[PDB]
Amino acid sequence: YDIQAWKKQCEELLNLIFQCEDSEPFRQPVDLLEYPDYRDIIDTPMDFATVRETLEAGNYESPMELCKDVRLIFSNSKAYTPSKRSRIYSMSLRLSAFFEEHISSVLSDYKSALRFHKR
Ligand SMILES: COc1ccc(NC(=O)N2CCN(C(=O)c3ccco3)CC2)cc1
Repeated sequence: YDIQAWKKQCEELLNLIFQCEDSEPFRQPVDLLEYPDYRDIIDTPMDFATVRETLEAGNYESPMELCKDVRLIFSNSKAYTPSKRSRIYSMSLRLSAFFEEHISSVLSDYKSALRFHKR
């Protein structure tokens, strides 16, 4: 029932994501010279280094907020892809499955801790 435990759990999961080869394109911002139409399609850029910095700054209140930003990484890749068969999109999809498999217990434990706190 540790209301703060999500934060280190999210740090460790980001560490796992950074070790995954599938995270390569999503570790830093899209260079808008190699992909100059990017901001015509994507309103809100997001990458894993921005997620990790936000977490480390103390600017997430909850793991739900971190989860929203990580899902934005994936939705941006789906919106920008020219094909459902693209190399970066297909990595986006496997990384998403990995992230959702690992974040489910972090969210569940947080929300249970906050329910216990307010019991
Ligand atoms: C400095 O080194 C960097 C920094 C960032 C990157 N990332 C990068 O260019 N991206 C291309 C667009 N994108 C897609 O989701 C996507 C779907 C289909 C095609 O692209 C996100 C990833 C690469 C090298």
